[PDB]
Amino acid sequence: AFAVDAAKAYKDYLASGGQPITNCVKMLCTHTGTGQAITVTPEANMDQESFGGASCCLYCRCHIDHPNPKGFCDLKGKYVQIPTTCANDPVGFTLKNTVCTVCGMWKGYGCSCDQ
Amino acid sequence: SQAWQPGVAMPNLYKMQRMLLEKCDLQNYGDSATLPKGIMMNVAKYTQLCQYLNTLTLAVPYNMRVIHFGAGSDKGVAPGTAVLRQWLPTGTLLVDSDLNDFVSDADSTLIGDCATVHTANKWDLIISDMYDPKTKNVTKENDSKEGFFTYICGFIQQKLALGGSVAIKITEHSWNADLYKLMGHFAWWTAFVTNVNASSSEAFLIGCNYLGKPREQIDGYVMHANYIFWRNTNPIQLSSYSLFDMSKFPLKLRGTAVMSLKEGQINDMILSLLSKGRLIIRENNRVVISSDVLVN
Ligand SMILES: Nc1ncnc2c1ncn2[C@@H]1O[C@H](CSCc2cc(C(=O)O)cc(-c3cccnc3)c2)[C@@H](O)[C@H]1O
Ligand SMILES: [Zn+2]
Ligand SMILES: [Zn+2]
Repeated sequence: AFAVDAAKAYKDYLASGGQPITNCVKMLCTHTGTGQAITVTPEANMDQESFGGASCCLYCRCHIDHPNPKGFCDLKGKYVQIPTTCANDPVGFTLKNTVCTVCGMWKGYGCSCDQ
Repeated sequence: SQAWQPGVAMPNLYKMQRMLLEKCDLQNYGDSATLPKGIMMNVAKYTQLCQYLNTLTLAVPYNMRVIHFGAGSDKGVAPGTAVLRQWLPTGTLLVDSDLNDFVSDADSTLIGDCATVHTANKWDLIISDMYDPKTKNVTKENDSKEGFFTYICGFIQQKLALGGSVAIKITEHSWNADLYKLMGHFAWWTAFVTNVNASSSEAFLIGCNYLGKPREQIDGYVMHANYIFWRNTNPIQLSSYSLFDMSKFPLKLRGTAVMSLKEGQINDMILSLLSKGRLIIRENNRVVISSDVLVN
């Protein structure tokens, strides 16, 4: 029944005041893209930075299994758009946030489906 | 001025000289370009390389196959692979590799010395950032280096599709005469210096549209001396200007034809198509790769 909980460990280390994971791979792009969360090519809008997905994934970066029966990563090989105000901790951001499954935006950072 | 280009390619007249090798002494050796906020050198460098490759007649087939050697960083990520994946058409098969472990956006990653890498298929584009810092020995003769360059020359000759292209990092001290000689087996070649790293003697040796036969005879010792002479007498102004306009960055999906032909079937009509970036010659089977593991 024992399973390492890296997501909780990272969140707790963040709350404890620890420096976020660095060297996430920021891309050059136009910053006129769709603004959607996880895309096949950089899609940052004016308010976002685009990063290489694997470098923003806690499980890729820590060399630990992905928490899914299928050991699948939905960031690896894609680009993740991070609000510029959160871009100092892309890994923490992708851990703590959810993609709206109808519009593809981050809940609370672009998804207007609830208005 | 060339400060708005992604970089500077070695002018043809310098290729035609017969210089003797001397020490590389760059006027701008000390300086650094000012990168956009939070952008790392390796992203900027690969972006400018890809912007320059956009000006060449690269073959871009459906189901393009690209392999990237030396793709790891000492941070355990692959920023050059991330730029390549941004640049290449969606659905391009991208494989990368490095001696040291790293996490990557490539479709598949092999860890180990590049000499352990084997592939069944041929490739449309080979990128190499491999570099051994122990070559930068200013206190001995600068001779042609072997190591990974030996592998790269064989890999080009065995596993690069006709019409395919190459970009292999060299420096003043990290270079190989046979690789320069192999440049004469493409329809065109150059040594390209990124504007962001112009204070370094690094360049990318680019072979454009592989022909599988010597089109030109190139003496590799002479050519590297020619390259250093060009660098020594042509200071390149450091510049990140081209990084701010990415509107035309993606590689144009040309849908270049892929055919399987046998050596005796290569017309000069075929050689012309190859030379123009209009044909890739390889089999189109499944892509299978592997890494040799030495057991104790
Ligand atoms: N035979 C080979 N097979 C497979 N991979 C290979 C092979 N040789 C090299 N590599 C990989 O190429 C990438 C680029 S070299 C980056 C670098 C630059 C500098 C620079 O510029 O001063 C300096 C260093 C460096 C290295 C060690 C200690 N102190 C400084 C490294 C790397 O991740 C290497 O692991
Ligand atoms: Zn992952
Ligand atoms: Zn929504």
